[PDB]
Amino acid sequence: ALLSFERKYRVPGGTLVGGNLFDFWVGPFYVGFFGVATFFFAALGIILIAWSAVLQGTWNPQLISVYPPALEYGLGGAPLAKGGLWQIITICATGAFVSWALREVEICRKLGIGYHIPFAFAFAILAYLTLVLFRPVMMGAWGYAFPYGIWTHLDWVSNTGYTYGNFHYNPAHMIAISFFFTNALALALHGALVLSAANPEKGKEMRTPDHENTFFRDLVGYSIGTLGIHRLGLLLSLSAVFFSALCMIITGTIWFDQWVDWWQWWVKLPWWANIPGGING
Amino acid sequence: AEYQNIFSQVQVRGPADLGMTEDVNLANRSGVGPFSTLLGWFGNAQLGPIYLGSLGVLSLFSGLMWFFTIGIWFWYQAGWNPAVFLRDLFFFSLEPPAPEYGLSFAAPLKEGGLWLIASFFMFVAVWSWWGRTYLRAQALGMGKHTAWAFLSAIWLWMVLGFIRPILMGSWSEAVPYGIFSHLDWTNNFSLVHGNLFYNPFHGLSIAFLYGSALLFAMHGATILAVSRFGGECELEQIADRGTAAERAALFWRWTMGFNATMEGIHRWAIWMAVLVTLTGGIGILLSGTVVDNWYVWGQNH
Amino acid sequence: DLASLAIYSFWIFLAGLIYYLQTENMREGYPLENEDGTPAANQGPFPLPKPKTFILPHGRGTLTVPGPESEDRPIALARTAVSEGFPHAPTGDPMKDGVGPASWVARRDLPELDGHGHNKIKPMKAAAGFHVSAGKNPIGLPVRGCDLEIAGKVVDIWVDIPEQMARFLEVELKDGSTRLLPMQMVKVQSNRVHVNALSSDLFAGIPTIKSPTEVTLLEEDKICGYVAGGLMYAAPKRKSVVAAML
Ligand code: BCL
Ligand code: BCL
Ligand code: BCL
Ligand SMILES: CC[C@H]1c2cc3[nH]c4c(c3C)C(=O)[C@H](C(=O)OC)c4c3nc(cc4[nH]c(cc(n2)[C@@H]1C)c(C(C)=O)c4C)[C@@H](C)[C@@H]3CCC(=O)OC/C=C(\C)CCC[C@@H](C)CCC[C@@H](C)CCCC(C)C
Ligand SMILES: COC(C)(C)C/C=C/C(C)=C/C=C/C(C)=C/C=C/C(C)=C\C=C\C=C(C)\C=C\C=C(/C)CC/C=C(\C)CCC=C(C)C
Ligand SMILES: CCCCCCCCCCCC[N+](C)(C)[O-]
Ligand SMILES: [Fe+2]
Repeated sequence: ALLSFERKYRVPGGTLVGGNLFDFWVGPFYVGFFGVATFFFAALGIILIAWSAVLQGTWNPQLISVYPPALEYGLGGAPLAKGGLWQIITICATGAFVSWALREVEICRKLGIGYHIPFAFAFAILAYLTLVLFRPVMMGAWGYAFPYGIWTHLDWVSNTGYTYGNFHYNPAHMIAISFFFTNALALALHGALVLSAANPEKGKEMRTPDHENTFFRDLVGYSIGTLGIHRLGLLLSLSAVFFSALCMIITGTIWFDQWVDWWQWWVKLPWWANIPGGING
Repeated sequence: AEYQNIFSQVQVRGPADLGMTEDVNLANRSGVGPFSTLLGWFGNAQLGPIYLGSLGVLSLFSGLMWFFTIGIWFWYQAGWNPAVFLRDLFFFSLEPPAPEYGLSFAAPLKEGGLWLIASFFMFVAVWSWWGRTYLRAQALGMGKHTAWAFLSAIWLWMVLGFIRPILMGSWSEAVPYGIFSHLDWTNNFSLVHGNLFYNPFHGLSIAFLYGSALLFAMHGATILAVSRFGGECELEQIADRGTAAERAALFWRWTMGFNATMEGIHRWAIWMAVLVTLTGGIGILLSGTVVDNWYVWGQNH
Repeated sequence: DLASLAIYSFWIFLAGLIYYLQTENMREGYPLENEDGTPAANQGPFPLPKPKTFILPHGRGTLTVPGPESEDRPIALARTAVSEGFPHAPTGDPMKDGVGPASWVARRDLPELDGHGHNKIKPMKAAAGFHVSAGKNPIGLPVRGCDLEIAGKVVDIWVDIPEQMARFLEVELKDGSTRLLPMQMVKVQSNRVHVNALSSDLFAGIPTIKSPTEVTLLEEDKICGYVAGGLMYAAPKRKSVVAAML
């Protein structure tokens, strides 16, 4: 089944691998070489997860958890039921995430659009990879990575954060948070404007981009503009994730203590670190 | 290499745009501000004009009053020493009255009074601004979508410093005005309520907070990927679908099996964002009024 | 327990929200069809929404969605397999037939007006007060195609007034006529504007505009669809990254 305006788009081409071998769709989904590579990685990864569930002894989605190799194993392999599965599953996730992006690119080529989407996605893959691959490696142990489990990974965040006191003090973390909040704010604002313009008060003609600009200027004295707002939304969310990866990649590699202490560099600045009074005086 | 439309290649500038008039009282609209070639690389280069009626004046006034009330306290906490003011800027905090004072306004200025005063200004500033987001839309005959979405944010804000503190019986529950202190408060709030990760509404709020970053990255990337067809002209693409809207829709359909419409995607967007503080506001409001420990609560659910 | 009653109610709400949301995003492209253009058996769990009517600005009309598919022109593609799910090959030249990456929609053949009723897009020549305020001014530069051949020169910038944004580049061809090139499909360089999407020999075929001072939505689409189509259909004519660095 196609959208009423789709047929003209389902033409051959755009694939990056295997010419027209996998160039086709299954229902609404496009397959392509990476379509199968994804299904392969996804299934094998899901299979190994269900397997770990078996070895763990439970089918409860709430309880199933796959931990990485204990710190003891450092950066080598480990018994499938004690670090190895997580290791193969991680590869299966990476392969599946990368294959998902590469699949997107082919789709981009077939439709003739820009590659922004898979490019943006890559940041997510890079964030995940930062937690699961890069930080662990720099720290010398897959043990430092998080566990695949609905709650265990939340426990992982809690315990990892509290390892440095209140993680709120990680400056990279703050910037990241600002980006996430600013983003949601931008998203609400953006979605609201387009809608307020497309859906004026009952009975009126659709508002125009001029009304959009006018509304925001009247309100805030500025309008970033349609192109800008999307550029912003993309920049905001991609920056959030980028600073998330950053806030983590440095935690445990170049900064080990309580983050709150980091801020002492500013308080201790030679020209006021000793003035009595205030909070730190 | 190809150009990914992240920054404009060439900037163009026409005369200052005074915008639409509709039912707007032009007498309350300032003149155009300056043009930023800086901003211009990313979005419009034009600053202003801004509309400032009475509500707007009341809002900026209260807002500044709130800000300054915190500022004077900060300066007081600094001993009026600019050097100390700057080094401990993030450490200063205007805290609310202790539990002893309950929901009374008897707290001595230096011990909850200023905070109460600052909060009153902030209260007025925010609500008057909300009315403004409504009235500015009304003057242009637009939907109140912004006003409504703003409420969702206001909801979390009101719950944190007004609604919940009242329900709890004291201003001491409210959030302090300080960079770090308000962070300490957040952490503390989790600690005192049995870890907020076990709060279902905190988990949701995060799903939507991640989802907003996920969706805007998607939407923004999409639009930019079809801007070569004028996809940014969304209102236009809504009224008269173009290959831009079709290719955007098909990319997602072929990728994840379903898609949106030029107008519908913004509905997904507004809810994704609005749900953030909506669920979150509920999460917080329930904390300490109905649930003292989310871990505990979680055990029976 | 309130918390419980709350989280319970929320999921109902969320499911309904998603439902509502999903149905709203079916105001276009639905009902689904089989590759042969007939109603597809499966239409999905969500039913088409109640129609809504958009009162268009400046009596340009109304848009009622969902409604009957506006696309009825001929699609120059032929099935490549009896079973559903396969590509449909171009029967002629996809670039010219307007299919594949070069598809275009039969949008309204009028230029878009701004809030004040003036063509939203104008050539700078005709945009009072508009000028290049930053960045290399593209005007006057020679336009090079992926074949690394000159296909013309930039004679003007078409500006989106409301957004004070450059939308197209007006490129004069060898024959003296001009074509609009999407701004986001050209790379303004120091000594020339490069168009990777098209080769010199394809510029002539870029759909032309009726009036030299305005462009309509239908024309825009036709111009954009065509220029994008080049990425795929001009591949043989396009030069390598190494050839371009010479
Ligand atoms: C007590 C706990 C600590 C704390 C400890 C930590 C730790 C520890 C970490 C964070 C991290 C983050 N913290 Mg913190 N944090 C605290 C309090 C806060 C507060 C707040 C209100 O107080 C806020 C707003 C934040 C905000 C954040 C975010 C910036 C960041 C997580 C987003 C991210 O990186 O995504 C990145 C994106 C991804 C991980 C997604 C990858 C998705 C993959 C590519 C695709 C999945 C496909 C899927 C499997 C298929 C599904 C099937 C389909 C649905 C069909 N923290 C407290 C103080 N925080 C994290 C960070 O920076 O991470 C880098 C982090 O590690
Ligand atoms: C750096 C940030 C931390 C982190 C911090 C948190 C915190 C803090 C919270 C979550 C929560 C969630 N996390 Mg997490 N999370 C991390 C990395 C991941 C990864 C991954 C491959 O990297 C995945 C798939 C998830 C997935 C999830 C969801 C199950 C859950 C809420 C959905 C959401 O926020 O969607 C954002 C995305 C969308 C809305 C799009 C659709 C995504 C769907 C909903 C996710 C399906 C996940 C799926 C069940 C995993 C199984 C896949 C199968 C094996 C194939 N997290 C890293 C380690 N996560 C929330 C929760 O309730 O946890 C219990 C929560 O509070
Ligand atoms: C140790 C700390 C606890 C914790 C304690 C809390 C608490 C406590 C809260 C959150 C809340 C949130 N947490 Mg938490 N949180 C933790 C860990 C996390 C992690 C993680 C580890 O990854 C993540 C991703 C999150 C994520 C989140 C967000 C979903 C949510 C905040 C939305 C928001 O910022 O609205 C920000 C928006 C507002 C506050 C709206 C109000 C803004 C007003 C209207 C405007 C004021 C303007 C003002 C006058 C200044 C003007 C500025 C000038 C114009 C420039 N938390 C840890 C476990 N978290 C909040 C929530 O709702 O939870 C359910 C909350 O209250
Ligand atoms: C980079 C910035 C933001 C962003 C962008 C982004 N995400 C994206 C994209 C983009 C641009 C896509 O194009 C792509 C998409 O197609 O969405 C519809 C996607 C996507 N983002 C997703 C999720 C997601 N994104 C997130 C975040 C973000 N995405 C950022 C905020 C989050 C979180 C935690 O915040 C999540 C959960 C997917 C829905 C989708 C990518 C789908 C995909 O890759 O499918 C291939 C694989 C499978 C179907 C199965 C893999 C199964 C196993 C191999 C592994 C699983 C094991 C383990 C790793 C999971 C552990 C889970 C526990 C922690 C609960
Ligand atoms: C004057 O000094 C110079 C330098 C100019 C300026 C210096 C100013 C400075 C340094 C200002 C710093 C301000 C800061 C750091 C503010 C930080 C705020 C933060 C970090 C968080 C805010 C959280 C606040 C919330 C959640 C507030 C909620 C408030 C309400 C819900 C309203 C409550 C109202 C009450 C109790 C009053 C009751 C009144 C009635 C009857 C309605
Ligand atoms: C606690 C406040 C909750 C506010 C929820 C508002 C969501 C905004 C929804 C936008 C759609 C508006 N509407 C009525 C015009 O359709
Ligand atoms: Fe948009």
